[PDB]
Amino acid sequence: SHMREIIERVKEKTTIPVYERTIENVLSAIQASGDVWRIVDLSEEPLPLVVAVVTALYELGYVAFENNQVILTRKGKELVEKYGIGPRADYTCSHCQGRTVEIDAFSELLEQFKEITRDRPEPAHQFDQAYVTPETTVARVALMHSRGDLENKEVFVLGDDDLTSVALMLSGLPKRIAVLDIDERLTKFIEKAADEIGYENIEIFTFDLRKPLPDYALHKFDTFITDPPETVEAIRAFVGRGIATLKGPGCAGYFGITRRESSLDKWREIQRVLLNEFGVVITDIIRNFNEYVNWGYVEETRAWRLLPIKVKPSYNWYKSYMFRIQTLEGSKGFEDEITVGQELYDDEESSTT
Amino acid sequence: SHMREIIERVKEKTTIPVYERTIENVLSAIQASGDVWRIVDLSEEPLPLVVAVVTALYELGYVAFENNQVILTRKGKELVEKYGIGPRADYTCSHCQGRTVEIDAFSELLEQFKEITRDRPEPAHQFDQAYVTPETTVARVALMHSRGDLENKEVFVLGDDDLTSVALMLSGLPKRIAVLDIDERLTKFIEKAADEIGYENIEIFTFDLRKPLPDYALHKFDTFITDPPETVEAIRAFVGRGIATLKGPGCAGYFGITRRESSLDKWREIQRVLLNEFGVVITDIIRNFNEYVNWGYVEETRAWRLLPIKVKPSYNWYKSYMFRIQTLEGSKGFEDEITVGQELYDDEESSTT
Ligand SMILES: CSC[C@H]1O[C@@H](n2cnc3c(N)ncnc32)[C@H](O)[C@@H]1O
Ligand SMILES: CSC[C@H]1O[C@@H](n2cnc3c(N)ncnc32)[C@H](O)[C@@H]1O
Ligand SMILES: [Fe+3]
Repeated sequence: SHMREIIERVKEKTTIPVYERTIENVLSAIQASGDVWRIVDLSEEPLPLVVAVVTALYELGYVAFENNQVILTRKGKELVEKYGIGPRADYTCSHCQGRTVEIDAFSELLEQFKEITRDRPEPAHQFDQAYVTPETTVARVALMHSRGDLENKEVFVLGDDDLTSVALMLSGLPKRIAVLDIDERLTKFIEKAADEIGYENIEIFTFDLRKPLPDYALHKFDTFITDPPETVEAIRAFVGRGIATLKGPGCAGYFGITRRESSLDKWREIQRVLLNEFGVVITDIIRNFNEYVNWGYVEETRAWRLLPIKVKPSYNWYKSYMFRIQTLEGSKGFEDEITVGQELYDDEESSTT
Repeated sequence: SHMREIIERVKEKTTIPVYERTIENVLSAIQASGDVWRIVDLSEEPLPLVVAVVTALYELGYVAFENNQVILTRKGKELVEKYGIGPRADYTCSHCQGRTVEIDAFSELLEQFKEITRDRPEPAHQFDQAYVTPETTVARVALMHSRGDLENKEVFVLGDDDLTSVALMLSGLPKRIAVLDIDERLTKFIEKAADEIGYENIEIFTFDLRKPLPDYALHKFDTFITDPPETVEAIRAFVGRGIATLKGPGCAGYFGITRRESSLDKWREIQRVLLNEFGVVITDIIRNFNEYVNWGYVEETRAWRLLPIKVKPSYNWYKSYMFRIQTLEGSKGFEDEITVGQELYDDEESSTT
């Protein structure tokens, strides 16, 4: 049948797992939008897999490109009618953007945050950077505070291009803040921000999470936040080490996981690492909580090379799910060394480096 | 000294795991509200554990019961001051109630649902029943439809005091519906509802999920929904069997899991069952998505016997998180017979039976 031929054609182009649902998700997204960035967004499939599906549909005559937009052909409209694939409806809450939390009480914080981060360091390609919107950062504080994880708590920030530590300083909630980053620009900027605010209880240092954390970072914190790369190795280096910073049971962890650069097959492996290797429980998984500001190095990335139509994104297409985890009896972090180079950031499903 | 004495006293009263965070969660909730049901709600700890913590604090002189409110004593205010335990903040979106989806576009469906469910069967004690609000039922449809899991899909409903199958019939989205329940009253009510709507593509049958599902249920459906009891046996009998109804990879499952009757230790156990035994991925975990209507048999339950302040709830205190799961390569369900009595519903963490 029609669908077997499509799936077979997609498997020729990628090693990323392909199911009938993969094809449905892309076809549903195409009926909603012709923008290739938005098709990745609305399908919730990883970009390289979406490209393979779009290329397969293009080759078999189910889609055409017109004005740099992917549209269903006559044969494409027959296919979606035959298989009952409608356009993907969206009922995301317009007030909270689907975040579950409203930031009406943090209007002063948002205002202060925007002004102090006016000249924030722009995203570096080498360190897989892309900062979230000011509204996302404030929503993170609201979320973390609503779960009782900030007020009088010792908070660890593993990597901080998002400048969550700056928002945490302005909130006045933590007892103390620890923040690290491989990028010198961010540690200097956060130090400058702390000096301007007059914030005493912050420890800032440069560090490569390829190395094991020193003793002063281990077993001494109540909450951690990180927004990591999505190789399984990077999950251990960022989230795993984040769990190692926590004192013991009853401590929290916050991090983003995309559908843009991780398939649901990798989600299963990531969740198995969390539940089996680190013994933590996942308390929340919130769709598109984090909205990322578009990054200037887009044209130098794998995504730009892969895409059949190459136009700079016109909106914030890239989003991630917010994970919350909590430690229990028998939880543990990651304390071993990692020696990979670019494979920390890059795998078959990644495209934004 | 202070906290260890409390933790030791709680461990004498229950075998449910107790951490310092358990005590913090309850004390934070006490500061926000004196209502015992609201303390269970805001603490997000299971009811019997909350009872043990409250009774321990009461005996050690930290709380008192005044006008049927759990209030902090002068010693209690010193305790929360000493450990830096603030009152639990909450920034839950007032438009969607934290559900992530709004039901503005389903106002007609809500009106139709309320009309046809005026004389719905009231919740029976023996089958652990309590139906969600009509707003919740419509929100479920919006959520499931937004992820592409209803339109032209074959949907299985394992247990339906919530009457999700009636809402699904009214929506006109499914290709067909299959629904089962142990309660004859509900199967007959859905029958009468189906004949009243003139809905042809629904199969209704009475069934005990202790038994393995028959041939015609297995591997023929795209989506399932269930709202199960929270013993590990019940998760296998409801959610596991739900997974067994799904055709293969790329199929969806929806279910509620409470913090009211399951500790986070049991959440880790349940998540391990989902990821390791069934091999499914968890795509969403949304806090307090399901709001339950208070049930008339409350005074006959374990909760009433445990509560140190015996007053009926004044609001819908009982809520559950919405889980979404998806099947992948190598996912499988549960197909064995279970031989248990009341232990299907009851364990040490349960209290609403
Ligand atoms: C992955 S992007 C999130 C943050 O992590 C930082 N980061 C990237 N790689 C590393 C690393 N190996 N060690 C520490 N921080 C890193 C980036 O500079 C950014 O601020
Ligand atoms: C657990 S409450 C959710 C729904 O499941 C139903 N239910 C409870 N126990 C069983 C069982 N053993 N088999 C099938 N359905 C059940 C109830 O009647 C209710 O409608
Ligand atoms: Fe909302």
